[PDB]
Amino acid sequence: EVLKPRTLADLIRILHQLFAGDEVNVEEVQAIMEAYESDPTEWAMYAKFDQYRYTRNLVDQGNGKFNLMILCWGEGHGSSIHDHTNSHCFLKMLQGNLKETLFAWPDKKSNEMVKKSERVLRENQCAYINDSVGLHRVENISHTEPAVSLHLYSPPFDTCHAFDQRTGHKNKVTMTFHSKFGIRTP
Ligand SMILES: [Fe+2]
Repeated sequence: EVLKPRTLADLIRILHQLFAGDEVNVEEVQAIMEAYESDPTEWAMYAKFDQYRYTRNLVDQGNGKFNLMILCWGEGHGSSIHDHTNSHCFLKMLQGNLKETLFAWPDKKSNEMVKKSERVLRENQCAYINDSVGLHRVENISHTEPAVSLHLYSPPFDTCHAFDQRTGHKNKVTMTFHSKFGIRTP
């Protein structure tokens, strides 16, 4: 019963429709992103890796309503524990596997941060998070293979917080793009 995009281009077109209004049906977006069968012939132009850290590669600016990007995780690469600046966040596997670790939010007190959930995102699976769900950290499960994920944020945001797992203290972080529309950035 779910609308199945046949290409990454179909998916983008559907997303433009589902985010045209004021109401976002989270479960419907998630199902449609999941239904798209990752095809590396369609997204290899965005798959630009770096040796030391994961890269963020803008695919579509979603008419200001959302950002759609591809994240490329080298061998062993992982993220910090971060929030999502009051946005919706969808992340779909395109290649390999990510481990998502969900954390509880810290208090004012300093303390080791608490894990609320731990899972591996399967092939083509679409996960969802926002700040009310919790914080998370995401990482390539593999030290011999890369991972590639498709992320949708609505509204778009260019800053978030990184969290120290030992204390819960946080720092503001400005996120950058490694490339946009297949073109490397400065
Ligand atoms: Fe995230």
